[PDB]
Amino acid sequence: SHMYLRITNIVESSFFTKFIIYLIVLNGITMGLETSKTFMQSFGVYTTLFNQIVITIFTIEIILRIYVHRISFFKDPWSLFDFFVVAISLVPTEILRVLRVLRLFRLVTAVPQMRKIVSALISVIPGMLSVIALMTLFFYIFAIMATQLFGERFPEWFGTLGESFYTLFQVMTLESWSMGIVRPLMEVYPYAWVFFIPFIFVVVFVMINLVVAIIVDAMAILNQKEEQHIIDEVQSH
Amino acid sequence: SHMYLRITNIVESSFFTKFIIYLIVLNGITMGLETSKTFMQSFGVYTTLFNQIVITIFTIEIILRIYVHRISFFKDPWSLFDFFVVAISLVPTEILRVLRVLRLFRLVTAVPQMRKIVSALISVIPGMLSVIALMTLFFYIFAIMATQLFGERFPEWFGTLGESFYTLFQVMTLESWSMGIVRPLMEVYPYAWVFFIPFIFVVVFVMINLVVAIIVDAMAILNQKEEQHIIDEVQSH
Amino acid sequence: SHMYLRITNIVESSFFTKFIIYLIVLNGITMGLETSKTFMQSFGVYTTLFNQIVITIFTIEIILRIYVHRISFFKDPWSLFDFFVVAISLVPTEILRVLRVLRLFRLVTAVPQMRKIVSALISVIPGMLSVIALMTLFFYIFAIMATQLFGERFPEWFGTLGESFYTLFQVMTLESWSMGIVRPLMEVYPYAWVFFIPFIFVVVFVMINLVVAIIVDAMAILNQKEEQHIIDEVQSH
Amino acid sequence: SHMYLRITNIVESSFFTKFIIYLIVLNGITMGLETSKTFMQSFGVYTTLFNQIVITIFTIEIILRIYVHRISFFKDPWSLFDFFVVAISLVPTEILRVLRVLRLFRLVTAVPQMRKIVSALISVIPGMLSVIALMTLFFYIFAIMATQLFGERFPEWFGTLGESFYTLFQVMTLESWSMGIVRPLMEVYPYAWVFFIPFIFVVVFVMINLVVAIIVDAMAILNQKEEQHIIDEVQSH
Ligand SMILES: CCCCCCCCCCCCCC(=O)OC[C@H](COP(=O)(O)OCC[N+](C)(C)C)OC(=O)CCCCCCCCCCCCC
Ligand SMILES: CCCCCCCCCCCCCC(=O)OC[C@H](COP(=O)(O)OCC[N+](C)(C)C)OC(=O)CCCCCCCCCCCCC
Repeated sequence: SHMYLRITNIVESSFFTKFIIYLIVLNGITMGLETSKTFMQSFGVYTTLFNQIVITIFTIEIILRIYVHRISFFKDPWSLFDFFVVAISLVPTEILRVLRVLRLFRLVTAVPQMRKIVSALISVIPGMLSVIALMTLFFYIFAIMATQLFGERFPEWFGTLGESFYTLFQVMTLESWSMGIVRPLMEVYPYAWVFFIPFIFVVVFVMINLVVAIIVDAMAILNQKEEQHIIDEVQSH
Repeated sequence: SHMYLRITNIVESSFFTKFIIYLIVLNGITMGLETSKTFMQSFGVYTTLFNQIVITIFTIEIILRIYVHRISFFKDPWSLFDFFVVAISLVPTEILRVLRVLRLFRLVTAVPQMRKIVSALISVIPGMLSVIALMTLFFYIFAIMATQLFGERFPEWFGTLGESFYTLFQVMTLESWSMGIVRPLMEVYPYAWVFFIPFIFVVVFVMINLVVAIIVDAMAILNQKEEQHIIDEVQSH
Repeated sequence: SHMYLRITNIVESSFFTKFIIYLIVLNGITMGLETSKTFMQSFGVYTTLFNQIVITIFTIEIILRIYVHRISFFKDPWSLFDFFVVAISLVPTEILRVLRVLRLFRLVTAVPQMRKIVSALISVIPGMLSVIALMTLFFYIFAIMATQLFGERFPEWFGTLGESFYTLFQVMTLESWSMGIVRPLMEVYPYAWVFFIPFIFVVVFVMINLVVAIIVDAMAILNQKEEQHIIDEVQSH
Repeated sequence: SHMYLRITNIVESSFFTKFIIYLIVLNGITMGLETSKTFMQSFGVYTTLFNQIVITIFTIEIILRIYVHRISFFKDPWSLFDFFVVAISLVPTEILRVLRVLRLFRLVTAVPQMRKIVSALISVIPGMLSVIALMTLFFYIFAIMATQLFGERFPEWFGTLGESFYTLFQVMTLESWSMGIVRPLMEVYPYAWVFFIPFIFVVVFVMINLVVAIIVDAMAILNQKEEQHIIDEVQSH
């Protein structure tokens, strides 16, 4: 309650937060430099210790932040991310070596402007889950159908549920859907177009109508809010 | 009127609807498993009977639902779909074997959240039919023109009205329209671009303007509705 | 003033307009049939005379419509289109043979629902001309630059102002812009990306912002209109 | 203060501005003509002097405009652009020879309608910088990760941070992302899809949600503005 407040003033200080951001930017520059074989041959020794130093400092920081925030730390998504991103970077030296770079997203955690962007962007998602679920069910059914219609003759694209899922996603982005998949398919299965065209219609119609519904429903609420404000004034005056 | 109500309380019960959804999810898992040759070699016998069982249960369910809803059953699109999807799965064991998977969309029929999504999405369509008709006429005219401009020299892409329709749809999605179709066409017909560019302009302009019109007209009605509410208050107070 | 009204009641009659639409649909079916070599071998004789008949009837119709509408006929875009589309089909039997199919768009001229769609869609265009002009100037400048940067070494894609225009349009649709054009270009000109990336940014930013501006400005006017209505009520009550 | 006003009436005159636009259009036509080797063989001599003449006139114009506007000239973006675009064209005769064409954008500087378009389009950008920054950080992190996951085995696409940036941008436009990059990658790295799919989801989700937020926030302000106007009337009457 006394040594506590000492470190709480540190962890909460403007300097503390600025320092950590400084390190994030430095280490971010460093991780781009470590991309050059030339650079690594000359200064790899320096950059590697600086990475260990930065992660040590970040470890101390996370530790301090937990002593200060106590339980609230692990009920906070931004610090949960800081935690797991620094924890990943702690596992001893193979894909984890690459996931270490995710600690640069810490620059989103630390900068309030960036948090508001991400929070704002994330906020459409909860209301989209049922549509996403519906779409995932749609993909699943069509992936099953495509696996068994086309998998024997086109193993790479449809031989497996996973592969059909992948290909169906490719068709959704419209990437080479016709020259690359459906025309080749139609040389064996001339009615393949009866499968993929409707698939393309549904998947594109749903995406567009999802955007239309977000905008139009947003404004419906905007209208409800100003309607109450105007009516209250009328009711009051 | 008495044995009727006995089964009506069953068919209307929370348990009845939950049970059927349970089966849909189980059978949905099962149909993904039947995709693995390995899995089928080991447990194909089990999964096949479970499919026959599920379809038997679904047959009993449809039958019960018709006795309970009487005529209203066949005037209801969700149960019409349940009907035809279960009926398909009833035809004896080849493409129908694959259409059996459509009974997984029954998970949309049974889950009210999913119905509202689909109903919502479908509701733009009635007001789009005339535009869709106009676009289909557009495709038809340009498919006729392309068949006779390019079909002799490019049979695969334009030799037939059907093939030209297909290719025109591909050009609409912009998939390989230039490297894959129009540049090859222009090596024989250097003015082919005078055909496909304007085609691309119209088809893209119409899609975008359709989205713009749905959003803007939706808000026009939103504005009309709150205008009347505010004015009525003014008129009343 | 007397024989005039006789034909005016004809030309204005519900039957007259329905008959012509009937012919348009029939001849539209016919023009799709004439696409099949098989069909032409058997019934080409019949279809060809029916085409001459239909065009004769359409010629009489246009003539009647001009006597009835007088000058107003040539000040009306829908009848101007009917005129030129029937006139094209009148030139004696080579690309004009294919333009004959454009008389099927007459089904848009004759059906009021279709006219409203087309009128509605066309109505955004006048306010877009300056943006279109700006974009065309943009294409022109970049086509000049690309012709002289890349035309010697890549004649097919940039050897000519016209070809560079074509390729630039292809890059705008994002069709094979990188694997098909810019990566090949970068093997000779490693900074080609400094040309096409910014080009892609501008062209995509302008299209999106054009859509955003149409929607948002539409609603600005919608808001101005209901604001005046509400305020007038407040002012009146 | 006296010879000053003499040239100020010139530089501000309707004729002065029209003359310069005339030259811009002429020189714009000329620069398209200089694209034809045939044309240059015959009239290249003429066009080259006309280019030197035009640039001399533009130099005099810029000089006059600076004497008239004094400091205000270099605090004005449109004239700053005129300045640098004419200055580029002044460097003696290699890429600068091509940048000379940028003086045609002077037609945007000189035509007020075009300025309003460009100003309008630019006005969304300041509020987008933080999102753009967030997206650039996103690209940077994923470019680092992709360089080290895939660069050794796929040097052309990922061997270098710059190349990975380029490829990631290509994946964002969805151009050949699967047939051209990720399927080839997956033949060596079967989990490459775990990298690029989520990358595609984020990058597409962010773009769409950025458009949704611009439209919806624009209308929020539109609603706030008319709400105050209506309420003030209610408050006043
Ligand atoms: C509720 C959402 C539903 C969405 C609708 C999507 C479902 C439609 C999928 C049907 C498309 C079939 C595409 C296709 O080509 O499948 C492959 C089969 C293979 O037989 P086939 O092509 O005749 O030749 C085999 C060649 N061989 C001997 C060398 C192997 O080819 C055929 O069997 C061709 C048979 C024509 C199928 C026509 C189906 C019309 C629509 C069916 C669904 C309507 C009820 C919803
Ligand atoms: C107002 C809107 C303006 C929009 C900006 C668009 C204008 C930028 C275009 C510059 C991009 C240049 C792309 C390019 O690779 O051009 C080709 C030249 C060719 O020389 P190079 O690539 O060095 O090698 C030639 C190879 N050889 C000997 C076998 C022929 O390659 C080079 O010369 C490379 C030189 C680097 C150019 C860097 C330009 C930075 C931006 C310049 C414009 C800024 C002022 C607006």
